Amino acid sequence: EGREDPQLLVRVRGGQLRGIRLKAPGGPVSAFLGIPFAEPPVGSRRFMPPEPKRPWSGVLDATTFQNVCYQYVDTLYPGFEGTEMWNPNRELSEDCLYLNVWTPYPRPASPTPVLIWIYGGGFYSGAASLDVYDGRFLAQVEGAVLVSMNYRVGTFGFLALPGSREAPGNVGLLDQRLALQWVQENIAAFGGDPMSVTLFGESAGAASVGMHILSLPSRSLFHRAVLQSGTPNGPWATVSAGEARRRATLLARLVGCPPNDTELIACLRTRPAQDLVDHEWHVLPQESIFRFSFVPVVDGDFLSDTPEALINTGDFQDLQVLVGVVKDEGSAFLVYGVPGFSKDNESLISRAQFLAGVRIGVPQASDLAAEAVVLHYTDWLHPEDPTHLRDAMSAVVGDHNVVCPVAQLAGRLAAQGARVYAYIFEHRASTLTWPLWMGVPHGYEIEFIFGLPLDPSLNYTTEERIFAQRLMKYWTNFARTGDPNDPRDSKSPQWPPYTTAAQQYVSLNLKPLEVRRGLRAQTCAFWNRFLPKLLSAT
Amino acid sequence: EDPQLLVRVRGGQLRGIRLKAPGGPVSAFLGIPFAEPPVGSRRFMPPEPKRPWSGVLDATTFQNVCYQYVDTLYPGFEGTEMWNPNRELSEDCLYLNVWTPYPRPASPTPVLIWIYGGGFYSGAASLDVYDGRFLAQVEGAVLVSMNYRVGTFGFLALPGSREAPGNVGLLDQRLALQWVQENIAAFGGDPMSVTLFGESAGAASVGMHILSLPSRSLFHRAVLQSGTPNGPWATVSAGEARRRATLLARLVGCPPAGGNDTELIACLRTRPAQDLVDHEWHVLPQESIFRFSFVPVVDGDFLSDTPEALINTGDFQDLQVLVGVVKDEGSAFLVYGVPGFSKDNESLISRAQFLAGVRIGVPQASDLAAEAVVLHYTDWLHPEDPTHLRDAMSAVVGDHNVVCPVAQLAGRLAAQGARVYAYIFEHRASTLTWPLWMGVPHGYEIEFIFGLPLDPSLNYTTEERIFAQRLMKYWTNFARTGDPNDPRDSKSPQWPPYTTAAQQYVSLNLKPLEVRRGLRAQTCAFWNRFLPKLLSAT
Ligand SMILES: Nc1ccc2c(c1)c(-c1ccccc1)[n+](CCCCCCc1cnnn1CCNc1c3c(nc4ccccc14)CCCC3)c1cc(N)ccc21
Ligand SMILES: Nc1ccc2c(c1)c(-c1ccccc1)[n+](CCCCCCc1cnnn1CCNc1c3c(nc4ccccc14)CCCC3)c1cc(N)ccc21
Ligand SMILES: *[C@@H]1O[C@H](CO)[C@@H](O)[C@H](O)[C@H]1NC(C)=O
Ligand SMILES: O=S([O-])[O-]
Ligand SMILES: O=S([O-])[O-]
Repeated sequence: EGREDPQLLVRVRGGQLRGIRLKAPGGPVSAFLGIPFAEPPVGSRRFMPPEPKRPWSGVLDATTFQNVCYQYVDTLYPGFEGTEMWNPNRELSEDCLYLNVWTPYPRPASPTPVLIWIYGGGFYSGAASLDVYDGRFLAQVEGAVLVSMNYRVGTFGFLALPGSREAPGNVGLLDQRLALQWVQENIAAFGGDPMSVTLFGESAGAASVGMHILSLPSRSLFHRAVLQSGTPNGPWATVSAGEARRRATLLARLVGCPPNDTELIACLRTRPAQDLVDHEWHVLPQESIFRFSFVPVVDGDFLSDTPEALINTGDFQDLQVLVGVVKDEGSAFLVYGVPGFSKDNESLISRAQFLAGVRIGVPQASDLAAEAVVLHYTDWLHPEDPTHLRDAMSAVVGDHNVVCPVAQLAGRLAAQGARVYAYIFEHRASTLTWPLWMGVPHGYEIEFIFGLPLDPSLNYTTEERIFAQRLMKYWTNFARTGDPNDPRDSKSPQWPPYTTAAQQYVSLNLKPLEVRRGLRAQTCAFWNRFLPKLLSAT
Repeated sequence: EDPQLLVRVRGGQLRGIRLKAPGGPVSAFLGIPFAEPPVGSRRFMPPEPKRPWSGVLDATTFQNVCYQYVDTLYPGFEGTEMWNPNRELSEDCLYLNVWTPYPRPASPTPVLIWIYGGGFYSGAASLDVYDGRFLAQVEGAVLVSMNYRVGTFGFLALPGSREAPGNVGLLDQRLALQWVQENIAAFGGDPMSVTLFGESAGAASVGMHILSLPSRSLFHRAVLQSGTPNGPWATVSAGEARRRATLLARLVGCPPAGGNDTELIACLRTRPAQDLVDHEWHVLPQESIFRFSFVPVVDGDFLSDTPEALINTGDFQDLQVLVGVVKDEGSAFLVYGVPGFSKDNESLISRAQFLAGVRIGVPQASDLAAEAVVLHYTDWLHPEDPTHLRDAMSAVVGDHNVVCPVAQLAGRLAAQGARVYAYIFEHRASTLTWPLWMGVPHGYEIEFIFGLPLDPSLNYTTEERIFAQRLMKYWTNFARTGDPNDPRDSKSPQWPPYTTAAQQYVSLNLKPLEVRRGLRAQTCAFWNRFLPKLLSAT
């Protein structure tokens, strides 16, 4: 420091940081990007829990996003924006444990509500540095302090040989918890209130938020939670200890590490990062969609039991949760290897192709369970209609994997004392490059919650700008108070809590809030009450 | 003596009576013997043709009702007693009734043949709601109805035996049909244009004449109202008939070299009728509803295979069929043994009471299967609501027993070249004495089709008189041409044929025809395609 902007120099437990003054449309914000919160989990630390970052000397430059955690880079549609906007935007490296902070400029005098973001990507991909997770707009417009962290994904984050000490599993979640601890100790330097931290995240991020709710050591690290299109309960977010062992062992075998656990993990540790990525997909038990190879494991430690069990028996009185879904959770998953589906045509499939899709979509399902699915989704007035079948296949994937789990989550939490608010997101970005048939796909509310439309250079409609402001007010009003509603406002339709009695939730679209009752009530009875029993008995 | 009232049929001369209809006189020939009384050693045997008689046979009154159980659920109550025997009970009961216009029709008239229901254990052609004069007078039709043996006498079978081959009640019907072919021309009727029509068990009987080759040259068109030959109640197997027969024999003291078929039937024949009727309801294998002890048997004779198999493989190309259901097929059955239901209160039920009702409603169901019915029929927005649960219990019984068997029948006949018209009857008689919650119960379209609202002394509303005139036209139009539509009248809308593609059918109520699509399609897919896979797999 001599000629430096005094609002950009800030000390934290690890040492001095230099941030950057960023332009948001309404004014400047402060970003501190690439703050390390753990010892780089490289070398002999691969697969291991993270250690807190050792203090540095001098002023650490925090003006740019740091490395993205090793993963599989999507090459489904090369050059296509629809897939590439999710692809890593920094170098890949095992040295990736860094977090980012956006605060108002100047930093606010009194403590500000803190929002912590946890990216999705199936526990195999993602980065806090993507354009759509840009904390600058929430920071500038809502006066909020926003934090996002990188956490280890794929094998690096979730390969477990359970009961082992050198590869215990859930270390991706432990990175996330370590970043939360960082926020407790340090966020006050940035003008954040560590007594008011809301976690929010989408897809696997949502699943992660829910896992912090269900893991006791995480509970004292945040006060409120938002789960966007993901849950800890459900078919894809966790695996049994047994299944994780099988997957770990198979992967080892594939990369030239034949199986004693010490020997095996030692040998995995000598493998180049790329070789692990190059093989992670080969360990899934069936051809399937919306399943990921290395995900949180039920270890009897981070997760003391299956999320299904923990949500059925938990006391959640102290807890406030906002949850919800987009209109077409399944559609995007179809183009990742369901025969018949593509972004470049209308994806009008046949009945054969539907039955085939369903086996892949519900891989754990017997023949009889698969017929049940098909019979339930068939339109019996037009059982051959290619359009309806295309949409059914999307709804099967969406409902089984997201909507109905969210429904179950909302039900159990609300019965057991939580204040729950629920939504369905129904607006298709005017700028989406995915075809019309895909509707509102998995992930596409995020850019609205973050306020991207306010950036005039992004070509959102004026209507979309206003809509984004609303959503930003809902989310942050929820962070601030535990209620997405506005204290001053006065019809303005109110957003009612979700209860078991009334099952109210709101539609989020360009029109003002409409209250609806029953989140796919009948169809979710199928997945949550019936289907299990078609595996319980046969 | 009135020349109009004197007819010479094959077995001798008859004297009918001139009856009074609101719009003019009709000739009626009531109580014509069509078979040797099936008594003594003829009990359980095929009927024999009636021997010729001398002089002029008095045919001016209804003859005896076939021997049957008399309802005492609600003694003195019109709603039940209107179905009870209105003439003396006797095993001597094989008589038929003919109504014609007065004067005798000048040129050959379409002939309608009625077959009552009563679950194959009750019924009589003499009931007021089967009064054939209105159709005779107004539409210029020749309307015939026969008595046939019911309960043990009509359907007790020891398959493979000469003495009790089963299905004799159907043979009774067949003989009545043969009688119409040989004799109806003398009445002005046209034997080359005979339309069978019937309701409930009567409809199933009609169905069985469609499905049995010898019956096929005795009529040209068919109308099945609220009943089908396929389904869970209309037939039993040779093994199951034997079982019930053998159990009945045992219950009435039979038996104390032959043997053990001839022996057993011999002893049964020695028993007073009331002894057989005393013990008929004790042969059923479970607590159930809409199951009857003695029903047509799959014998490989009358029925060459199961109706379900027969309808699957039949060629139905020169066949016209009118089928339908009432709005509330199941409601009436609930007051007959289903705990929680009664005509004297609104019958609001608990969920537990709903589950218990399902086990009785679907006697063959396994735990899982019954659970599926329950979970399918629940309203997940108000799953505890007593009105819905009561209505759902009603719907389960109607759908399982009538509506979905109809849908299936309609579908197969149309698929296989038959020409099918379908309806749902939704108007509740203003004169009705069953409570409102029962809606339009099983049986209560009949009074309208027969034109009773034309009798001003019966206190039907003007609207109902007009409604009855329309239905009388639909039915007799259908009898005349195989098409219920008014062939010379324009403006409609038209009753289109039922087809497997478009699944079109109409509602009959006070409003003009409305064309709907899919006869309870999703729900019948549950009943016709899924549940069967849940019986014979787990
Ligand atoms: N050429 C093929 C053929 C078959 C399969 C392929 C590739 C891939 C694939 C592998 C590496 C990189 C990308 C895809 N996967 C792996 C999993 C694919 C999951 C796709 C969606 C998703 C879910 N969470 N993360 N992602 C990856 C893409 N990131 C997105 C994300 C989100 N939304 C969207 C919406 C549209 C497109 C992408 C996208 C929101 C949350 C975060 C990431 C499959 C998985 C299977 N179980 C079966 C087939 C295939
Ligand atoms: N006290 C108990 C307790 C348990 C059971 C009882 C009686 C009876 C019963 C038998 C003879 C007479 C009266 C009742 N049934 C026999 C099944 C009878 C079904 C009654 C409804 C019906 C339907 N179609 N015919 N009927 C019989 C009477 N005639 C009717 C007719 C019609 N509609 C109706 C509508 C309401 C009342 C009666 C009725 C239409 C067609 C022809 C006859 C049961 C059958 C079971 N599977 C289980 C329990 C019970
Ligand atoms: C869409 O394209 C894919 C491959 O490009 C193909 O498999 C599919 O059949 C196509 N659908 C239609 C309706 O042409
Ligand atoms: O590129 S957008 O369509 O995700
Ligand atoms: O049976 S009575 O209500 O017409």
